Amino acid sequence: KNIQSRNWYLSDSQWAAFKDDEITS
Amino acid sequence: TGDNEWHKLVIPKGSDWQIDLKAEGKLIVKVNSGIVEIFGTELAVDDEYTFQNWKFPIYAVEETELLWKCPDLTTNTITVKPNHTMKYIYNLHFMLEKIRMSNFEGPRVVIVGGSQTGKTSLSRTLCSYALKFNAYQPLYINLDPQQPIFTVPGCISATPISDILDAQLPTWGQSLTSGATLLHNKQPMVKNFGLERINENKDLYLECISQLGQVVGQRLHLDPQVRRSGCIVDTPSISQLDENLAELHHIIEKLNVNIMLVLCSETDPLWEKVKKTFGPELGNNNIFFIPKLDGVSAVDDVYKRSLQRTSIREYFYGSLDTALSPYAIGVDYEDLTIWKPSNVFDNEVGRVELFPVTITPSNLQHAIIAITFAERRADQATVIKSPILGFALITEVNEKRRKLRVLLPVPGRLPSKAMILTSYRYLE
Ligand SMILES: Nc1ncnc2c1ncn2[C@@H]1O[C@H](COP(=O)(O)OP(=O)(O)OP(=O)(O)O)[C@@H](O)[C@H]1O
Ligand SMILES: [Mg+2]
Repeated sequence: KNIQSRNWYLSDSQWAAFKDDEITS
Repeated sequence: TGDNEWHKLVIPKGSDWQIDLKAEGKLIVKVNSGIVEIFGTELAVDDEYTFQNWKFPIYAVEETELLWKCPDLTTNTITVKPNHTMKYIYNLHFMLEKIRMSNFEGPRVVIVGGSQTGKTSLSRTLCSYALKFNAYQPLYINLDPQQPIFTVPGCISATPISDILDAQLPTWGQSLTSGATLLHNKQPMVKNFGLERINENKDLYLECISQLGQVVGQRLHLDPQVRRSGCIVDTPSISQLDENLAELHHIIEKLNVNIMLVLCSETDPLWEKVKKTFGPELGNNNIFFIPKLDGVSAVDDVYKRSLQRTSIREYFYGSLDTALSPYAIGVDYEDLTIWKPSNVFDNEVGRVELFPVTITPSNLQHAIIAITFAERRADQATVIKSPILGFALITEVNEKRRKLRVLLPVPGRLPSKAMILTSYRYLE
């Protein structure tokens, strides 16, 4: 019954500062 | 000659099972023993993998026994064939690994060649292999707006390959979602080209590359893991670029490329042309040639349009094993601010500029539109430089009530942002 959706993308500044270890840890 | 039962297949060490599913063809594979990989992604044993509408090899690293189920194949139809060129991929991979390990920063590689020489398959495989032995996160950079990878078509992109690709998907995998998934998803940087072919607007294409190069540099400066891993840059067919190869020059400068990989025979005029043109800049020691990759086949536009459609559906709704819930809203004509890029068809000469769109069924019905980060009131110069938030689909344009039905990937309000009309169309 629980649902999820696609996320918006990050802006240039937020993407540049982003660490994929946030996804995978 | 169909059937819905499981069938046993043994693939010899060093052979591909070459698969070609057309349209509504659905195939399930379950590995009993051995090691198989799809573009470097290893299938787990006893796990079921489902494939659709895709043409691809299943490669046997070891002798592999598997089970398959598909009503559109038979045991007497399946194609299994020795692959004699994998050694070229291994040699290249481990040279790159040596650079990631010992040089001050990771290698930044551009892959170039003619139509269906295997540039994208090589890219995918090298990205998969980069994860396997030392846990690198290379940046995959897609500069072919006709190939949808991690996003919809019409885009160029940069995406860190921080964990395994989805071996089931021609799109390589998916971007982040709001819930729980079987696989860790990706976080791409996407620039909207929007047109069907790069020759419709070369100037805008080069503009997008410059915008991607700038933010890629900003990421590498801040992210030591990706910086050490480097970049894999995949290009469109060389026949789509200008005679003197000035687009390659621009790509190489904007992305700070230091290694070049050319797919062709040492006797193709391209080989000497590339050494003469890029040798003084990169050094001949850093320009490598790969002969024909085995198994790589020609694709028609029917097949390209089929992958594009699937990628648009996947963006909104997910894949077979990852069900997503997009969000439909009704809005008025007055709620939307939409622009359109210059193109050869409409404007004879393609420039870096946008024109306002007047809301019509013919103009907008079934259209994919890019949503920027810019205010609705933003000028054209701001909209051009504005990063992409996401994409929306206009499913209906009602001329009489002056309203539209719009599908969003994210539930909630219509973003109050400047939008850009894409050339891509999708009917559910
Ligand atoms: N060993 C193989 N056996 C069967 N099919 C393969 C094999 N390797 C690659 N292919 C398929 O061949 C097709 C062409 O390969 P690919 O798209 O990588 O070439 P490309 O040079 O990137 O093409 P383009 O110039 O259109 O970008 C793809 O459908 C791919 O899945
Ligand atoms: Mg390609």
